[PDB]
Amino acid sequence: VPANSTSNILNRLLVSYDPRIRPNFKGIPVDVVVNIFINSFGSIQETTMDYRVNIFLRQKWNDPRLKLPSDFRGSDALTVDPTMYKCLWKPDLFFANEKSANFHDVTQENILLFIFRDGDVLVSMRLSITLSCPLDLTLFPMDTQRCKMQLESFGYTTDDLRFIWQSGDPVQLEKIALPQFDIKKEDIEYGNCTKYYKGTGYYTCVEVIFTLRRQVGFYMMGVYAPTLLIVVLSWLSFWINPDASAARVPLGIFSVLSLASECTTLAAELPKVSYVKALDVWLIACLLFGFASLVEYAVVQVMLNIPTAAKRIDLYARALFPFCFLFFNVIYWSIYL
Amino acid sequence: MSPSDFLDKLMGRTSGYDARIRPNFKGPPVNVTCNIFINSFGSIAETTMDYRVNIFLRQKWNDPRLAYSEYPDDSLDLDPSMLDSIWKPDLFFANEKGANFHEVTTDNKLLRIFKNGNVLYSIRLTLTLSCPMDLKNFPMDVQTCIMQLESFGYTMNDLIFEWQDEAPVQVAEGLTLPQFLLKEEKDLRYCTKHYNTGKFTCIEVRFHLERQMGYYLIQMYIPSLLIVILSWVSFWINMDAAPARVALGITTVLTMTTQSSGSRASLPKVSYVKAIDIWMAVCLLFVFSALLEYAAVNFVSRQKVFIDRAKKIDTISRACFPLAFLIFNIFYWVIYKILRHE
Amino acid sequence: MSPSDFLDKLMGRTSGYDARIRPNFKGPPVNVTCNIFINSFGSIAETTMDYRVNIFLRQKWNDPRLAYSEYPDDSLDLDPSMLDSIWKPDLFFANEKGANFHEVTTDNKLLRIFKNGNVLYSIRLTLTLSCPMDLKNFPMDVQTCIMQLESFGYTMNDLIFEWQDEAPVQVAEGLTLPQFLLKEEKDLRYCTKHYNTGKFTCIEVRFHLERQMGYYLIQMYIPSLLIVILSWVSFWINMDAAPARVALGITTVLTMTTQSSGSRASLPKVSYVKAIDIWMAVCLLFVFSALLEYAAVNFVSRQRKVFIDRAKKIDTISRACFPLAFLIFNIFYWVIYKILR
Amino acid sequence: MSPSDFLDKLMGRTSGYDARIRPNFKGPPVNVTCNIFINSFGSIAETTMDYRVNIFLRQKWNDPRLAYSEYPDDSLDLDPSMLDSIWKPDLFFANEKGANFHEVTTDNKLLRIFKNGNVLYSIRLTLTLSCPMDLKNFPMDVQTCIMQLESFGYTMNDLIFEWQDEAPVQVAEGLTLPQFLLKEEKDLRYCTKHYNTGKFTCIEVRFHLERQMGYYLIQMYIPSLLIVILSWVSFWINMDAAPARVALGITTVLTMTTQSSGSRASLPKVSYVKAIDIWMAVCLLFVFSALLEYAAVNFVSRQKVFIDRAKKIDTISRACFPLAFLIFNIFYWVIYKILR
Amino acid sequence: MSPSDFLDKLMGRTSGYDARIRPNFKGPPVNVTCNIFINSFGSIAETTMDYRVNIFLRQKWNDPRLAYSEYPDDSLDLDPSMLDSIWKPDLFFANEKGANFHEVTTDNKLLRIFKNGNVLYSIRLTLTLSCPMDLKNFPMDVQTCIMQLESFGYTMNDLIFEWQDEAPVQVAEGLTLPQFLLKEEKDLRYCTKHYNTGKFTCIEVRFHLERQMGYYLIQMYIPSLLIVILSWVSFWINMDAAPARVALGITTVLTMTTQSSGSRASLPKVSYVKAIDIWMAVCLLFVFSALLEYAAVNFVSRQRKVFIDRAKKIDTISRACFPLAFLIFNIFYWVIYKILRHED
Ligand SMILES: *[C@@H]1O[C@H](CO)[C@@H](O)[C@H](O)[C@H]1NC(C)=O
Ligand SMILES: *[C@@H]1O[C@H](CO)[C@@H](O)[C@H](O)[C@H]1NC(C)=O
Ligand SMILES: *[C@@H]1O[C@H](CO)[C@@H](O)[C@H](O)[C@H]1NC(C)=O
Ligand SMILES: *[C@@H]1O[C@H](CO)[C@@H](O)[C@H](O)[C@H]1NC(C)=O
Ligand SMILES: *[C@@H]1O[C@H](CO)[C@@H](O)[C@H](O)[C@H]1NC(C)=O
Repeated sequence: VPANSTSNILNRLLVSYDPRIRPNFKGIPVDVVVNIFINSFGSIQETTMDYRVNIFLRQKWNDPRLKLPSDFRGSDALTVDPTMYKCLWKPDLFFANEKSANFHDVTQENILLFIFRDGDVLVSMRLSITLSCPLDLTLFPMDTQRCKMQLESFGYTTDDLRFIWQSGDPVQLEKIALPQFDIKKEDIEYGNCTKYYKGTGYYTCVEVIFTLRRQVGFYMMGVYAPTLLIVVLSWLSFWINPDASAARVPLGIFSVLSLASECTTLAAELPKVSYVKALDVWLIACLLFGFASLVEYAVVQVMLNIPTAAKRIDLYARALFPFCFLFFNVIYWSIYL
Repeated sequence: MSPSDFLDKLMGRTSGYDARIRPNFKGPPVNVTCNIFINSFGSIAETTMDYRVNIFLRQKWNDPRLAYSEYPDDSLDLDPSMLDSIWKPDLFFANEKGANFHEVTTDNKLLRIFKNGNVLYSIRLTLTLSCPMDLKNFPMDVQTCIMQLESFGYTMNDLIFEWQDEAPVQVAEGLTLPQFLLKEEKDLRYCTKHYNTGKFTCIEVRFHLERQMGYYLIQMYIPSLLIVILSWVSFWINMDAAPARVALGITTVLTMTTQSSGSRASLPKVSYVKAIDIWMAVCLLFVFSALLEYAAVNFVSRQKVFIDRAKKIDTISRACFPLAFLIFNIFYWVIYKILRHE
Repeated sequence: MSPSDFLDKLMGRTSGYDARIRPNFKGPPVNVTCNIFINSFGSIAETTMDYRVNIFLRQKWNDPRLAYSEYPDDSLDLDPSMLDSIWKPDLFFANEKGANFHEVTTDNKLLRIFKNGNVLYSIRLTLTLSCPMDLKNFPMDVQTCIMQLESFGYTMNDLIFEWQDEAPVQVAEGLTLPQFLLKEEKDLRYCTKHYNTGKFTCIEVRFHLERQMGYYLIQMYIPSLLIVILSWVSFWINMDAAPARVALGITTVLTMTTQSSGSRASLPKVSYVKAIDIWMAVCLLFVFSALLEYAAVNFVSRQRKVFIDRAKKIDTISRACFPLAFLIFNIFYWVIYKILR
Repeated sequence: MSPSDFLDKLMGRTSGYDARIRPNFKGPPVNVTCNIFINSFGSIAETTMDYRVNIFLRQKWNDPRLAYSEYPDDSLDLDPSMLDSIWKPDLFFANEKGANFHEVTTDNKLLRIFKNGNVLYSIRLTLTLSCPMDLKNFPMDVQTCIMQLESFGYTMNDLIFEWQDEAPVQVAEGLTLPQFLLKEEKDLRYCTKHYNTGKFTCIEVRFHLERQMGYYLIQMYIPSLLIVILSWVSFWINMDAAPARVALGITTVLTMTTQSSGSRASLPKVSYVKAIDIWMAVCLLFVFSALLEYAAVNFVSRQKVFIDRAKKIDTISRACFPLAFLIFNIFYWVIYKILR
Repeated sequence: MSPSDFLDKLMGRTSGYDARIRPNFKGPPVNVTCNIFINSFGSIAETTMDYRVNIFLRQKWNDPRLAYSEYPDDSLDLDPSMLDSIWKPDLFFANEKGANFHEVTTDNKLLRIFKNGNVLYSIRLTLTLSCPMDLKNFPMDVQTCIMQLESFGYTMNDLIFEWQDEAPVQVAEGLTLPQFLLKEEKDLRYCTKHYNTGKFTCIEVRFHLERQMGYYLIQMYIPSLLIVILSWVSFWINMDAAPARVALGITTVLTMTTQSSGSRASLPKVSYVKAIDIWMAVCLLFVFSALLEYAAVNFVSRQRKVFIDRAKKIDTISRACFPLAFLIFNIFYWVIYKILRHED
């Protein structure tokens, strides 16, 4: 018999097979083993709070009416037509935290459908989902975001459809590196929710949690060094000859203005959130230090307009300010890792 | 008893059911008790006067020619793919700028049929709705954003919408908005708007939104106060070093005006005036007045007991500025935090 | 007797009605009366030279084959799914960068058949119509944007479009625009454009949009007025306080150039001069004139030899000419652009 | 006599007309005369090197299987929906980053069948074609953006494209562009490109575009000249104060650099040196020379009759710089307006 | 004899041919030879790390079920609409953020069937392929972007892909890029990646792009050189005009930190340090060290008197050392990054 004969016998519009009936109707619920392969990860945006992931979703279940006829033999798995993949019964599935998704279809539909002898059918399809993960920014430059995937069935109550993760390696990623992050391959927490909506029963939902650690190199080489250099410039201003206004005043004012502009530029790009973060705290502390230098010079000038007393105060401040800056830096770095 | 035969006899080809005709044709209008579950909420930007939501919209209605008695089970769940063979009520959102279904691995919808004929039909949507924004007091505004449900293909004589008696609109647990906070209480009204072609039914639910200002505090109010106080310190040093003080005045004025330009350019265009604009304008006026007073001091100092007069006016304004700034700040704060709204 | 039987007999498979053939074929042209209800209006962006609209387009015509007698009721709403099996007149908007339908939980379309044979067909659309803009006087311009309705596949001998006698285009109550006002009066004209393949019917509706100047006034004109008053006060200072006057001149210059940069970067590239550009250029020229007069006064005071008296006299004369010049320029500009232009 | 019967007998099921095979199969190649009507033009973004158009593309060909004689009328117009069962010649645009049809209340198509068998097929499209751009002289450039109509599914042995005899492409009355002038003259050429899969027909049209000088001139060309005039006036000072003179020098530098940076950032990347870059660089050099003159006057002011030498050098600079700018301005304008 | 009837007998209703069963079923895996013609190239954005192509992807394979002998002509250029009725090998690009067909006035396809059964299937595509892009030396980097053609629904035991022996990738004449240039040599590799569901075939082509540094040089390197030269010239002045020295140093620092901050705006936030970062940081540190030296010498001058001399000697030593140190650093960095590290 040709492959057409067996294919029609196992499923066809002519044969007694109805796609509109789930397996084991009026019986035990069908459990679906879900497996995810991440082809590409990244493009995580802080402003929109969402990331794009290319995932090869894989699911298999038990279909008694799909059992391979005894005529066929010699292959443990029989590949079938991705066009006919629409004909068979499907487990309805959707992503709860999904802004949008886009099916891939280039030169053909991107779906693979294996059928085994015992009746198991494996469906693997290529997806491009854009999940949103609410990310906390209490400590912004160094933080561990937890962006999550929530697979979930919709059209079937948990008494009919149930999702279970694969026993061995249910999420596989092949050496993917985000531009600014470091995904922990080993530390991928699992668990299932089975969210319950009032008046509509229980819907099963498996879940994946990713632990994304943000790299701090760009921000350390981006803002921290220029800010340190600005404060060192203010200290250099302090070392400049006092009771000579003309040199002193522009240095302090320009330091303060440069720091303010740096803070505005580095806070404009980040998403607007209510709570305070680490970057703005550091910037405002440095700005207050520059302000302190300016008011110290003002005190020196008003004391001058006795010279030993003004010089003594200037020397005391010039010795104290590096120390308090060092103490603030130590306590801030220790507190905020 | 065969499930395929039962489905065929219920609404299949051999059933005789027609999906092109509303239930109980030529009679009382079919009522729909729709309720909406919100899943996501955010991306609400005042720049283009819109916001986006993810809703689990569910509709219930009767259908006498669809009740069944063969299967003892009552809440018989059927697949979404069959939903094209059953009549559905027309429904769309009036204040909608654009929306689309969700089609991932299947079609996102659910249909259930009860013994008495009631039908539940929940179809997923993502609405980029629009509501007018009132920015009279922008940084501390309370905004009411609305969504509207109404039918198009049927008049009131054929289709009547209404909310659900208990828990009409719900919110997913732990929902967080990026910038605002959603007040728990939500208003429900009947728009029932009329056109020239008939009286189309309509249903409206109002969301009360309040904005947290702390981010605006940190990013906009503290820097302006710091710049103004820097101008204060600029004034503190005497007039002996005129060029340095005057150059610092120019640079502080330039930075303050660029801050004002950025503040006004970060927000869309509106004819009236907003609170942030008033605050920035008054603070710019304060720094301008400080520069003008320093210029007056220099004018008096430059050529008698004239230096005494210059010092006296300097001290007088150094004492007068704190009272003015404090009274303006406290008055603005109290009026825009209590008196103007709530 | 069954309603399904009636629907099938009217336009169904057994009806014999052919939707691919124009009504009154090989005879007088069909007569379509269309009126449009505007639902939303906004997103008027002059950078892309277009605007977005949201309309309830409604069309009515006559089909002699759709006359029915089984149901005594005349106004008979039908399922929108039958709209694909009934003749629908061609209608495309001539000037629209991109338009799309609206589908949510169904297709947003309404179809209705009356007893005599008249058909109603209301459909919801969103159009990104494009209207060229004239920005000769940008802050206080009056814009007229055009919506053109016309057919594509039918010659004037076959399909004729025309407005409705009463309430041709009706605006939704309470509609507001972020930065514009809509006048109640609207103009209706027939474009009836001629192509090389034949004469195609066309229908044109014009909206008179004017721009309120409140935001632009507050953002641009008031800061410049404050800057020039600051320059005035700088002028009032005698030349012996040279650093004060010179620094005040610098702050005037820099404020004016930043304002100019913002104004010129806020608008699309256009060859001709606009009112805001002329006004701000004159403000910059006045600031430059203040700098020039200060420099001339300082030069005169440099190399007492009865030169201080003449320098003071010329400073007073110029500081009394500056207010007259600025006031006359402002009043002239305002009157010409508010009445003459 | 019934129109439905005629439609069925011509394109319908009982007709036997197979729209799946080209006319004159195993015979001479059918020739197509296509003419394009331009409706909307603009949005020529130099950053991404593309422009968008709205064309009423029209095609004709002689199909012997569509001849009819029952209807006395010749130009028997047909409903656009019949186009699914009529042989539509393949045609795609070689250079287009993206194009789409247009549907509003219907599909924007037109079909017309004549007695002799000729068929007119008009369709409205929106195309964001891409044209590489040359910026060797940016503000005064004359550009040539291109459109290529060509077949994809038929060797030149089967399908041949050619323009119309007269009025091949006509622009709609009142057509305008935001910043360009579309001159009347348009060039038509035979493209006829080659591939390893055979010989493919290809039809090409070229649009000549030039950039209007009003906006760029009014926006920056006058202000830089006025700033340099201010510097020239500043060459008549006798060193009244040092920091004030320094600030007066720096302000012109700031205006200069803001204008130059804005104009340089308004453009995409080109490796060669352009007109506006040359102008900004020479303005930079001249204002820097003004600053150097300020520094030299400050230096020679300090300690011989050095005062007379300082005044002589100051008047030499004040008499040299304006003439140098005048000669540079006239030279640059003439070369990059006529000789380039 | 009717061509329509011949098409029906070949693949139509009366043919009996099925479009769902691959050729040579239950036999050797059918091999597919594919070649790619490039029509467009560009829009290489470093921020999102992707580039857009426009390719005429062609595929060939043998099929005994499509062998005809009635028509004497060897090649039958058939209508593109037939392609839904014949078997088509699945072929998706492994790395692409988004791809779509091109449909204008028709679907852009073609069908040409030879007598022996060979089938030469081509299609027009627009791919936004993503290629990972290192920037160890951002302005002088040689990038390798890749395209991975591979089957999805078929194991390598059924479908095998391989490049054409001659002329595997063709490039349209006159192709230019806004900021790069395509070298003539293109590598061809067999990825043949393994999954948990089998051993899938894969085909990879490597693009070598070298970046032209004209814009980076002109717009960024020259301003830095002018800035440091102006810093030297300002420092050459004596200590009498001390406020002028301080103001010039401050404005140099301000403009150069503005340049450095604006340098990184157009590039992705990368943890590692690139050439532009090194150059800007080193030159800004040079200006800062000049300011530090000026402050130290001023401290020396702050109480002829065996101090004015010292200060002048230190200033002259700095004037003789700073330009030489800057020049030696410049030559060392340029030669190392031109020859020793990368490129050339
Ligand atoms: C899913 O959660 C439900 C909660 O009732 C539990 O019974 C079930 O075991 C969970 N599934 C897995 C795979 O852990
Ligand atoms: C539906 O609800 C409306 C409104 O209360 C009521 O008038 C009507 O009788 C109800 N049922 C039917 C079958 O029309
Ligand atoms: C529509 O207009 C035409 C042309 O004026 C007229 O002859 C005709 O009677 C009108 N009505 C119909 C139904 O054709
Ligand atoms: C069509 O034009 C071609 C090219 O000139 C010519 O060879 C051919 O004879 C023409 N007519 C037909 C019917 O093919
Ligand atoms: C195709 O190539 C493969 C791999 O070399 C070979 O085994 C096979 O015989 C070839 N031909 C066919 C018809 O599969």
